[PDB]
Amino acid sequence: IRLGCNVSAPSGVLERVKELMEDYSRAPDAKFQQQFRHLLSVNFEEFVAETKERNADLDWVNPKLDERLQLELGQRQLEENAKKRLEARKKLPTMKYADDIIQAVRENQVILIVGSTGCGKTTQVPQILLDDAISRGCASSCRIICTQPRRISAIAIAEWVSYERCESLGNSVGYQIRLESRKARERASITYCTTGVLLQQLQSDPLMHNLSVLILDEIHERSVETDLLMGLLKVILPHRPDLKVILMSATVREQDFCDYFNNCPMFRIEGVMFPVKMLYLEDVLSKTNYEFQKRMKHEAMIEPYLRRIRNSYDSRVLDKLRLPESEGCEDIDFIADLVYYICENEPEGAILVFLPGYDKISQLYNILDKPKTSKGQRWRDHMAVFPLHSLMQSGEQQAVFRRPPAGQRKVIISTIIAETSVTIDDVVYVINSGRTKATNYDIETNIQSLDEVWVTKANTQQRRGRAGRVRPGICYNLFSRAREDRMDDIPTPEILRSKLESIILSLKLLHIDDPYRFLQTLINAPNPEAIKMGVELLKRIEALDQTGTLTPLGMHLAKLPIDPQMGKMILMSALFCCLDPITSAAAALSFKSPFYSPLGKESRVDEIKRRMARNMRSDHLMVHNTIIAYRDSRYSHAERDFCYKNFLSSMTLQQLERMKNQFSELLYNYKFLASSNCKDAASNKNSEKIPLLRAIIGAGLYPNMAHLRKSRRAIHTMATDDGRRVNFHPSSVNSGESGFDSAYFVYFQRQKSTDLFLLDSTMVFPMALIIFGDGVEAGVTQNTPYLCVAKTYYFKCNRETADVVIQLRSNLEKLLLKKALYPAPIEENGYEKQLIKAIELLLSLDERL
DNA sequence: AGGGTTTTT
Ligand SMILES: [Mg+2]
Repeated sequence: IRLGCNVSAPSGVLERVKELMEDYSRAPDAKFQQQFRHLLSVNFEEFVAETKERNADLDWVNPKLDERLQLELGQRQLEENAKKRLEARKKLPTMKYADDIIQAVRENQVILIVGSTGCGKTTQVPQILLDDAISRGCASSCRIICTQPRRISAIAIAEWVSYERCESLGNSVGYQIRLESRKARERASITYCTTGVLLQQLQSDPLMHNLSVLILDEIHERSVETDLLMGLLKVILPHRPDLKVILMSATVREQDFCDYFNNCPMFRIEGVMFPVKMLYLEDVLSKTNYEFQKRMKHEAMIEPYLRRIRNSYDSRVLDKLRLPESEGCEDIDFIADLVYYICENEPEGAILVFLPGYDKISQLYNILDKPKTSKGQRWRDHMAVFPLHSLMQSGEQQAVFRRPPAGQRKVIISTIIAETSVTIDDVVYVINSGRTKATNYDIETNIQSLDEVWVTKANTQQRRGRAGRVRPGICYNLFSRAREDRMDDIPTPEILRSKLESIILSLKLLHIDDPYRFLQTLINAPNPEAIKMGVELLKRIEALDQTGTLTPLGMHLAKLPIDPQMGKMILMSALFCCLDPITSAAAALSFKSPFYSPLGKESRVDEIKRRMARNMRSDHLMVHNTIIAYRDSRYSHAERDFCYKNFLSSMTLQQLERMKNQFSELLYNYKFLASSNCKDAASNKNSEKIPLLRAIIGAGLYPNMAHLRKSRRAIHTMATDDGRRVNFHPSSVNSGESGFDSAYFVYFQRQKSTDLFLLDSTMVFPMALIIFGDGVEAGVTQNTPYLCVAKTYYFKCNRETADVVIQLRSNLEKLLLKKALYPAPIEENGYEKQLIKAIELLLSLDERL
């Protein structure tokens, strides 16, 4: 055992804390307390009974609305804005199956519609069922909900379906995504929403009584949400016989889903795309004649293959296949040469180049823009080159989607972002490197890594479709068909890679109290050891007790649309009057950073974040000052100038703001704040006290701690609480910085790519960890009295201070339990506030002189 | 000294 710095407090401070705690300790309507006890006392069958009675709206029908919409449909099918658009609808394949689909839905609770891009299932199926219900005189009974994995898709589909019915958004078709909705009319309607929206609505309507038809789309993507939803349908459907479910899938392991709901009927609907030619690396080198130079297990792979193709290819091209750099994207000039090849032959169209990540996108961009070969210099000013990356601004401009200047060919250098997330319509040629990046969590080492991996056959096939949009295209896969036969079918289902605390918590409100048994019923069951690891995190933050049952605090956390650790932080910031900065850190960790990382500008982006951090040594506070500065740029009509100069996405900033107001309104509605405004003065009287904000941040990210021991840019000898050597990620504001006031940091995410990095960190002080953490004891080890936290970091601390901080933790634990059970804003001149001031007092001792 | 991608009444 080593011993850290001294955290004993001056006697004058200790005795005012003693007086304050003693005033807290002379203290003597709860709707929330009844709801919480009611949830624990019900078994599942009485839970099912009660939800049925509380959600009964669709038990009511309006016959004059039934008959009036029945009439209006019949007449506007004689009209001529329809009767054009219905004969374009019937050119889509799905419409040929309308009647068989209507009948299969009537006879079966669950059906499955399998179709490729262009089949029209997503636009046409909901209309087929709705129009059928209106025609039969049943309009008011029908409420269709159709999920999508992505936000942009939900809106765009909804706007298109509304165009196909000659309606502005919001009468028969609507959408609903997080914090944005053009809601459809109540009945005889179709709504598109992100899968997560409907998961959040389950809390209020856990057996889906408020919809007559549920359609799940793109389930083949094996999103966490759709894998979760299908688990819950096996729980829900046996108590909802009148509910219809229509699963929808691409032709990607379609049979897994039909197997899963036990053999239910399955339609396969033809696609409409242009044919796209697949060439593998055999064919590319046979056509480009490129020449290379500047384990294996490659040749066990490549040589059996090279000889069932003896007579189909030249000798010299197959000698290139034996070089391990031939495949993938190890040689970027090879990729640059094939861009140059397509530019000369192979008539007009855009080139879409898939590379794994930021690093190789930068290389090929520099090669295409600062070419060193004569072939490239000819081509430099006849290409329009766009990098495409979630951290880059190109996606949020209109240029990459439009058609290039005359005489120039557009070339897009992109990550997997362009497979489904982003769609560009004039692409004719796909260069598929076959490599992307993926995050892999090892449960043994508790190390998450970001590694370069091969794509799956499902990826490769999606990328080939990206060329068949406007006209016949070509896909060049820079790997052999020997490499493809060693690719997996699909990527690892997202649920087996996910942290589970937040799912386990959400389930408790659906009265699914055993997560080991329930999660085992999913199409791919997560490892039970990951469930244990999720449950124990939840017991550590006291959302569950040691028998594993939900606690009043845990029920609050489960209703907040955010992972439970950062929920706890948001609630603490309500009780400790620092709401605005902490909701900002919370939103940024839940969603994204607002900073772009544009090519070539990495050194200038580093300086912008050091400037925005205001030397406060925290990536989290750094985000909040970004929001503060953003607000002032709108108050001054300098918004885009501000965003241009500092490489900020206004779109990410405005969303982060709507998340902060959504946390504020929720906390207000749960009776933890007096005002729903996250800028309210009463809610923010401590928002300028920096040592107090690092305490709240640590309360949320605990127990992810690290300790620094080195100097010199500077090099850092730092290790996390488990002993493993770490550094700050170079994107972090603490990367390379020297002269820290404290050697301790908390972090949200640790990750291995070249080294073991902390992606984000805030410098914390020992006394704040001790107050809000756990694993706290007082003792003596050498002849010195100590006070520890996590029984990992031990600090010199005299006994008079130790006895008070331990006493102070005890009262803070009793305060938190009661605020969770009997939520009320903490009154500004009451008993509870005296305890808060005691903690403020202790924490202020670490302020900068 | 480095950043695959979604998403939450
Ligand atoms: Mg519902």
